[PDB]
Amino acid sequence: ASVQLQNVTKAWGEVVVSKDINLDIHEGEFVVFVGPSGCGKSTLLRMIAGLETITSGDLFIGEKRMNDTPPAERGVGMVFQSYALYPHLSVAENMSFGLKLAGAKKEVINQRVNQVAEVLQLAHLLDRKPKALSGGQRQRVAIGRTLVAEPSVFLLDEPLSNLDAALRVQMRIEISRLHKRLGRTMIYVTHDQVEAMTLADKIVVLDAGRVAQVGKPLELYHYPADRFVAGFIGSPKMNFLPVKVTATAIDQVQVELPMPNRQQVWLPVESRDVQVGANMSLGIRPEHLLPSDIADVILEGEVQVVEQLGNETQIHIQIPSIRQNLVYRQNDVVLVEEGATFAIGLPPERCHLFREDGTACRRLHKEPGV
Amino acid sequence: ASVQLQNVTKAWGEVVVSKDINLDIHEGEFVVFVGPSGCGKSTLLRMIAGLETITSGDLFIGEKRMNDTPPAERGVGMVFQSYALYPHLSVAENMSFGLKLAGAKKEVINQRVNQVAEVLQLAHLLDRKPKALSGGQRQRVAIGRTLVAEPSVFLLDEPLSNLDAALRVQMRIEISRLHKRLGRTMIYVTHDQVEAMTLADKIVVLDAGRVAQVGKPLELYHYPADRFVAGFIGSPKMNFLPVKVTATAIDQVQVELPMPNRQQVWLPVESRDVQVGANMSLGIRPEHLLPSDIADVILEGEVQVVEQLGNETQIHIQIPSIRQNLVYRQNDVVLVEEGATFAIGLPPERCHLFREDGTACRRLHKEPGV
Amino acid sequence: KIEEGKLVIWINGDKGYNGLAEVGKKFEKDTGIKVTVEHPDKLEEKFPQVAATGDGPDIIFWAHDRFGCYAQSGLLAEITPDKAFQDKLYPFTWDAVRYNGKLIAYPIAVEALSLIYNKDLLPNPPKTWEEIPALDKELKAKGKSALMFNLQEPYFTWPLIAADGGYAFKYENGKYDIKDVGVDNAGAKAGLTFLVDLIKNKHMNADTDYSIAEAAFNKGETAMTINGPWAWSNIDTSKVNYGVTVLPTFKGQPSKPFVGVLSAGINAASPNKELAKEFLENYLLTDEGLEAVNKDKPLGAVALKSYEEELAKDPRIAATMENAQKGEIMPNIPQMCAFWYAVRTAVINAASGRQTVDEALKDAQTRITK
Amino acid sequence: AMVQPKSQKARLFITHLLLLLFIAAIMFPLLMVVAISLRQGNFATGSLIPEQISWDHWKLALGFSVEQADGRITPPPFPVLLWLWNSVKVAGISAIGIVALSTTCAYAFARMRFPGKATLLKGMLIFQMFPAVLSLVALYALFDRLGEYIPFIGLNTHGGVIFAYLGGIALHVWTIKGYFETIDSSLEEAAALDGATPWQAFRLVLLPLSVPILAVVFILSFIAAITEVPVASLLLRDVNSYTLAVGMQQYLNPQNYLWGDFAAAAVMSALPITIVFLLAQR
Amino acid sequence: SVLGLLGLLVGYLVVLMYAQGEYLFAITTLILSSAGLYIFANRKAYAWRYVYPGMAGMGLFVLFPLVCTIAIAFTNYSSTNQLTFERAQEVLLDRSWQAGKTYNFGLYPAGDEWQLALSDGETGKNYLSDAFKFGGEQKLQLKETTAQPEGERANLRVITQNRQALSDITAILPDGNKVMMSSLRQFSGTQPLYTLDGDGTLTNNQSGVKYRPNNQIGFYQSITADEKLSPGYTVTTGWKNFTRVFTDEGIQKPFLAIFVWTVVFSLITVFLTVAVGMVLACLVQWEALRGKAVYRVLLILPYAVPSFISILIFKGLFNQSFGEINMMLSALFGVKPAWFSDPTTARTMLIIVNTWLGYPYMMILCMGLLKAIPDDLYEASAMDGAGPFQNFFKITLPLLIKPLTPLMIASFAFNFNNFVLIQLLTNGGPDRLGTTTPAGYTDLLVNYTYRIAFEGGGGQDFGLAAAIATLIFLLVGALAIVN
Ligand SMILES: CCCCCC/C=C\CCCCCCCCCC(=O)O[C@H](COC(=O)CCCCCCCCCCCCCCC)COP(=O)(O)OC[C@@H](O)CO
Ligand SMILES: OC[C@H]1O[C@H](O[C@H]2[C@H](O)[C@@H](O)[C@@H](O)O[C@@H]2CO)[C@H](O)[C@@H](O)[C@@H]1O
Ligand SMILES: OC[C@H]1O[C@H](O[C@H]2[C@H](O)[C@@H](O)[C@@H](O)O[C@@H]2CO)[C@H](O)[C@@H](O)[C@@H]1O
Repeated sequence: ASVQLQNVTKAWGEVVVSKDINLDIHEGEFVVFVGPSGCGKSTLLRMIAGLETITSGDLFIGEKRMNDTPPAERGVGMVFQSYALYPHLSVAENMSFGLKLAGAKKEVINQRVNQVAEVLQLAHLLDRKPKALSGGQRQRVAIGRTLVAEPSVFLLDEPLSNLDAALRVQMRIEISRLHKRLGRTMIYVTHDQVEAMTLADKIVVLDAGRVAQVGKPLELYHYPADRFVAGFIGSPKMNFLPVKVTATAIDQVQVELPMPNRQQVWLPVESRDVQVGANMSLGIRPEHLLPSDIADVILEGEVQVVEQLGNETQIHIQIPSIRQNLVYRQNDVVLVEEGATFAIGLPPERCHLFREDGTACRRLHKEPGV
Repeated sequence: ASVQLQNVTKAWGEVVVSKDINLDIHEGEFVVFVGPSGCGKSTLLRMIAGLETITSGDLFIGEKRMNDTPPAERGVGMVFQSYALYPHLSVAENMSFGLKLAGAKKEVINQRVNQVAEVLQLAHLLDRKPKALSGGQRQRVAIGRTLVAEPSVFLLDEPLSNLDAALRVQMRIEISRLHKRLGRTMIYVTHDQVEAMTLADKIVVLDAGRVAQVGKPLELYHYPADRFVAGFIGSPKMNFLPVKVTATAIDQVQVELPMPNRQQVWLPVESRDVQVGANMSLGIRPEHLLPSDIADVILEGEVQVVEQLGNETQIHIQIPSIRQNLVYRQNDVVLVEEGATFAIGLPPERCHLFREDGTACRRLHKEPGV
Repeated sequence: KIEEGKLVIWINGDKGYNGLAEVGKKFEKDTGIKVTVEHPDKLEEKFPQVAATGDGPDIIFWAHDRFGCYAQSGLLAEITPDKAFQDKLYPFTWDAVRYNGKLIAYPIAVEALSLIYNKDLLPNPPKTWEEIPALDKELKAKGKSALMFNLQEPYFTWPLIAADGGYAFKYENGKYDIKDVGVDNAGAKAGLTFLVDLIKNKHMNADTDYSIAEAAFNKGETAMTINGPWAWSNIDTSKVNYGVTVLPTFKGQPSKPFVGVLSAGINAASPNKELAKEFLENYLLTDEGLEAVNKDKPLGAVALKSYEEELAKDPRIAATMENAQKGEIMPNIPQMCAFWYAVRTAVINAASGRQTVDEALKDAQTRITK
Repeated sequence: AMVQPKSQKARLFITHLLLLLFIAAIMFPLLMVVAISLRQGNFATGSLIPEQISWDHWKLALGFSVEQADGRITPPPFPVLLWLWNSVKVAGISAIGIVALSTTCAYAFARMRFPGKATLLKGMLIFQMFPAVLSLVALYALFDRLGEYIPFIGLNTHGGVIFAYLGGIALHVWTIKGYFETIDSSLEEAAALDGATPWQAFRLVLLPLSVPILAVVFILSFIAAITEVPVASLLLRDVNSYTLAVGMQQYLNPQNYLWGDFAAAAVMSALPITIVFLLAQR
Repeated sequence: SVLGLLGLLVGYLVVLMYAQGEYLFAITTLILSSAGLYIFANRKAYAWRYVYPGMAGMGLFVLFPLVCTIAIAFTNYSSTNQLTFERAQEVLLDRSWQAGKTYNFGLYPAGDEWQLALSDGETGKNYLSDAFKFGGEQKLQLKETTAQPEGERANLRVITQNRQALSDITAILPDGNKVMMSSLRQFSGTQPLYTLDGDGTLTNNQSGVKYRPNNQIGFYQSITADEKLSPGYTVTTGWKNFTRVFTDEGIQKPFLAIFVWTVVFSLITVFLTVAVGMVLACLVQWEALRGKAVYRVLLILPYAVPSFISILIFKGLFNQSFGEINMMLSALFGVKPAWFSDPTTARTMLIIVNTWLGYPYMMILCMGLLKAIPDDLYEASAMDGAGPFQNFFKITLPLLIKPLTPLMIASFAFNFNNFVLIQLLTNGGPDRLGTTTPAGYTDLLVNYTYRIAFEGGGGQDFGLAAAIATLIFLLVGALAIVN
């Protein structure tokens, strides 16, 4: 029920694809592993599942060590990336398979199946074969199968990753309502920061087999640990500006803009272990950017792209002195042409800062939600 | 380089998927075909490509009938859904395969491959084979093939369909930057409505084989022609409410909500061809709702789900009168507990209205960008 | 089609084919014409088939009995030996190669079975058949056995059968009465019964073939065996102290083996009839020729009278002609080849135990007459 | 590397034994021959394991005459090597021909639309169920006329036999057709848009992606011809043109049972296919 | 282009078919050729270009010998009655009889020219020719002489080299009759046995009898103003062969008896060959196993050994009283089973062998077919707690039979006509008693029909065998038009 890892390490001979990493997951917590493809998300899930041996470290599920325990006896259950349905078996048989073997109970099965078929709308597909169903339905058969088994820990390997974008959105919600309807531990693997932010109680961001940061979604959004976490969470990517540190106070820090107009501004952030002349990256999210007539920190350039989204408007701007189109994000509709000059405001309080290595400086700007 | 369709119809023996559809696409126009899975999006593209016969109708590309012309002779180029990268051939060979056969130019090929691989950043991989590349690189290649082919009309069949979220977004930019740079006609197939809004100059919405609506993304968003288009565009889905027409006026229409609190609101909308007592749906996007304090038409209930997205906050509310959790969407952050009571304002101006047949009552309120 | 310009000879694998080939080189050194000797399996059946189509060897080697069926089928060419040649051989050997008054083959040697015993083991070979079981018990309890010989072929078991009054076709002063057959009479039955009797009392194995019998004697495992001259060549190599003597008698009646006259016919469809005649008359049927063949494997008592007297001294050939006189010459009529099939089966089946003596023989009886 | 339960070995160890026992039971016959080919004497019976080795049988199998201290030099009875080369000829050439014919046909069935394509192949399979063994008479007749017109493919010719084997492709056509209908349609469609003619596709695109299935067909067809007996020994009359399958039977005349000489050549005859299976490790 | 050049052989060889008779092989060579030209010419038939070269093979080497073998059933084609009528007379005229004496000849060169001489042993007198030149049929007149010819007699090798022109020289004595070459040292008066005039009537030149072609039995026969010439020619016999199959008691009795054995034999084979093949394929590619690569090449060795030789080495091992199998089989157990005498024990043998022969094929098949199963099914299985036996029966097996069917139904037909195995191992095994035709207990339908045709001693009716063969095929063709 309560899964926890201690210095878990997986290596294929010499190549270490997962440095000694620890994760503290609590009873019923909704946990999501995010990161780029191959970053080990599935490895970790499969290691918890027991589908992959743990080379080094210790693994506890229900507070007992599981390293050497067969997968079927870990009180766990998994939804596979490919649904992993039995082609030759009907939906009913596909779902009941689990307990169908060893412990055959005719009358008990019919129940559990119908019960989960009710909450997932699969009662009219119980006779059908995983070939006569749609990716959406086949995806519900996968979840249903593990729901019937009633495992203590749920393991899901990118369940929505292969569905229409519209169904995906809809299925995110259905999951959350399945989560609190059961209140059991769920481990959710995905590459979509949207899926992490919206489902996860606790989020585990992985960077090439290494944990970058752990915590609540809203915590990871405002206060990232390093440049990667920052650059991975959020609809449009966070803007990174090459800056040079100039002044150093205990309260805050100051950096220099790469423009011909060498402007300077103080940033309410950590000032421990910082030096003047260090080339750093300035972090600011498009949504937090302001209109020009408000803030006194002006940034003017040329509009390259105009993405009208209806609910909002996204604008990419070529700032003279940075080969990175500065991106702006506002509400409703912004009547602006492609190529016409445009200026925005830079809020110093809403800024992040990263060292040479990429490690972020603890933001001293209190944010709502933490 | 100016594809267009007249009374085009595809059939499968007796099944009539698409009824005579008309499409006029101008030069260098970025067109996107959007709809759910298995609606026809792909077939159209594949019929324009000639990979699929036309049962009835006329297809013109550059003002000449193309129905019976072999695919290779259409001035058309395709980026396949599976990339269709010849596994047994190198990257360089994959992109230049077309002009390697049927007249070769050793010296020439070198340049065209290199130039296209310079812009797509496939330089260090030319000598590699499809089975070694990442799924992302394997897309850029599938493109290059057509960029090396440099055809008058481009065809893309869900090109961003299998990339990661993060990558899918990053690519949309590379796509638009590539469009205006080449300025050639581009037909584009996707199920993701976001891609339609960002990329397209003209959108074609497909419903179970039929053409639902054609127009600019911002036109489609503000003025959907039916429930379908309305309920297919925008980040989250539009809220639909079962209302009853109580009174009609040249300038606007009045309807009654299904709640024990049977409020009635005047909506600024086409009265033409609407009767009293008629059952209709109220369209209202979650981004358009208001905090109770501002508006007067208030809807209130218990919060079922709260999605902390970071850049926004999405809230699903159980209104005691409609078994569909109204969805709400605001900016920054909104500190709300799930299960807490909540109220929002329904602004008559930003409301859509659809008849029994689901056709939209032309909105009389003027929106910005149309 | 048979190739002109060379001689292809076919001779049974158990004859001295290699010796005969050296008679070939002689012919080639003298005429320049290459002689090919082959020893194809189941030759008595293989020849008829190939000859009918105009194929096969130039020269065919078998016992006289088969040459009657062949000549009738028109597969043989009427040989043309002048007076001078005919008188070089014994006149009765010419009688075996005479069909309807016409000479159909050149006689070579006289073949007849005898009892071969091991001196070192059995200094006193039996004169009767009844004293064999008694002798078997003695030798068996000495770690050896009594008499092993080919049971599969009727040629080897016919002696015992025809002993007490068995006969193929009754000869009525002049011609062979192809109706009067004595394979069913009391003499034939009581005789074959005895062979079965030895099998019943574990004195023999129904499945003992030529290859086993030969190995048994030539390795000193059995005390006695039954075989023609051709067999001595190997016993010579084995360095087994053996003796060739009279066949034991059954019920006072002496074994009556059929006498074979190894002969040579000219294929009716050979463009080499002139060279074939010269080879046989002036090369094979000479002192040296026959010696060369004899010095490979014993021909027996040759028909060439000049080399007969030279070889008459040999006690083995003395006993061979002794058993020949006791038995009767093999008939040549086209029913003789049909005679052997029926007997071959009758024995094997009676020996195996499928049928009793009478049932097995009464079958062969009516298969001949038909 | 999934974690395995119940001491695993219980079945893993108990399997190595079963497989180990199995190879022994099926290897036995083959080890018997090797033994017979090293046992002196040509007898049908002999001690299971030779008392002392004897190279004689292998000598005259390679074509060497052998001088026994008894009856002088006895030359090799049969050109085993020749026949060995003959078997590899008729089979090799035969197989390539068969793959060429059936991979072209399958390609047309699986892609090109032409009425009756389903009822053709169905008839093809059925007509192939008839035993070639019950034809020899009509077969002999065919290569008798066909022979004098086009010589190098009549009776007594290797080509004769080869062409006789080119008949059976029904089964292969199906398998190769079935294999094609498995490949991604896009790879071909994309090729079509690239301007490739159907053949250009067949060769440049489809075939290279099919190597494996062609290899299996080849091997299957190779082993087939190697062991084919009825037809081969019908058409081939010259000993010097016999294939292994024909000539290997001349060894076992009852009255001239060359069991040892035969055994040595037998081991040798298991060389061709083995080579193929070994080179088939690609 | 190449149309004209290969279109040149169209007519070149085609009209040569019409000439010299051969109407049997005259229509088919032109018809099956004129389609290839028609197809490969224009481009409206691009599809048939890939199917022509294939079906051409089917037609000639598979379909033809079948159609032909069927027309064989409508005739008495047999060992006795075998050749065509035109060859039968050609053979009968090619023979001859000696009507004179024997003369020893000699060749003596006279300049570039040569000279022949004979010698009469009865009269002592010698006869000699005039200087002639080798080449072509020529008659020579011999004059009596007392003197020796000038020039050394030619040795065998020289006369052997001129045997050609020497056989065409038909020398003749002044008083004696004509005399030609009979050996390398002798001339004799050889003359054709029969002569053929205007009508197809053959007349003997020794006994002076007249013979006529009896197309009622396909032989040459004589009538009074009876003998039967026995080279024999094939002639048509309507439905005579078919009617005998439906008539004869001795043919029908075992016919439906072996029909059982054949269908059973190939069923048990297919069932055992799959069973083993599959089980092994699983074990061998099982992840947790060690030396897969070695195990693999070992369990395949039987397939790398040509069938016939394996059957043969077995045939010996399975000897009843001797042969290494029953040696060891009487060591532990006290039995020596009769693998060749007892119908059943023989039948048991066949299968023990055939299984040894067929398993690798099914294993290789399953090995490749086994990879069509996505690993994650077994991973999902192992989650629900599935053991090896549970996997095999609930996942592996029922997931392999579907793709396996077409191959095992095909493997049924292969083993249905497994001629080589039977003929070699047992050749029908133990004998069936009371049969008007040859029949064993382990004969297959192909074997039984082959027996009737080619097995010497016991009727060799190619017509009857062709009939039964045709009878079977069209019935199995009806079976496959319903199954
Ligand atoms: C006549 C038939 C007999 C054949 C004789 C073969 C001779 C060799 C002796 C072998 C005897 C079997 C001993 C079994 C020992 C267990 C070994 C083991 O434990 O190994 C198992 C291998 O599977 C496996 O063969 C599972 C084990 C298979 C058991 C099947 C037993 C009955 C099969 C007969 C039915 C045939 C089907 C009929 C076809 C119509 C473990 O596999 P798993 O990890 O669960 O699966 C995962 C992977 O397979 C998937 O990637
Ligand atoms: O056994 C039937 C067989 O008998 C004779 O064959 C003998 C042959 O005479 C011997 O020279 C030697 O080859 O053994 C043979 C039997 O194994 C007859 O000559 C033959 O016609 C008949 O079929
Ligand atoms: O199953 C018995 C049979 O197996 C093999 O025969 C194969 C043949 O080689 C293939 O070409 C194909 O037709 O499948 C056959 C089996 O179904 C062995 O070659 C053969 O010895 C054995 O009888």
